[PDB]
Amino acid sequence: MDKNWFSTPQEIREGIKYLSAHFYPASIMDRWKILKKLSFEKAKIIANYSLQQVIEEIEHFDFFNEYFKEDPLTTVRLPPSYIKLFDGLVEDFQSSRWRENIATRFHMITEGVLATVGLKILNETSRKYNLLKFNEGIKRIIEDEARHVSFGLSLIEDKEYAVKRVEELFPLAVQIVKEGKDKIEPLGYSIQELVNLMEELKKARINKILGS
Ligand SMILES: [Fe+3]
Repeated sequence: MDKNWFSTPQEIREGIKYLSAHFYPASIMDRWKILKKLSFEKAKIIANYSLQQVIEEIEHFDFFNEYFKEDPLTTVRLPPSYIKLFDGLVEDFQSSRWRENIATRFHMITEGVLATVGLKILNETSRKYNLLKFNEGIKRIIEDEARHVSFGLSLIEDKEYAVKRVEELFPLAVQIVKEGKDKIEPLGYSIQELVNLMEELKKARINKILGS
């Protein structure tokens, strides 16, 4: 953990922890214990970059768990729409069209819209407050996530179904960010500007799906 963490203002620490808990939802992650088995199972089936992705996701969890040893994320309540998103992912893993369902809910919406916004805020904020190890860790996750999203594009075959999925799930994504208003605004961000960015990201991911 960075040695200047506690000299960071409290509202800034609270906001960073709130956003970090979206990547590492320590207060409620036992709810979705089953995702470990399901993700391993599916990755062993596809057996390409999917196995590297699952390892990378574990590495991301480990980064947050190690960083926040001394200021744990168990204090953070996740919003209701976030809980819905991940309940849905468990269903998707168990579904018939699991490859396309996961690729849209997780790679496109979760990694390619929500995480993109959360990581932007974490990067910018940790830079501003000179949290150097944290910032480098977020830059590493950003790099990884770019490959995660590219991989997800490769899992999509039915372009029309995937676009419609993105469109259907986007409003849930928006609700997650709006639900975080009180924790995010103290970091100096406009919720409207963040939702505007989300709309542009949605369009970009859809464009890439249609261009494959
Ligand atoms: Fe990822």
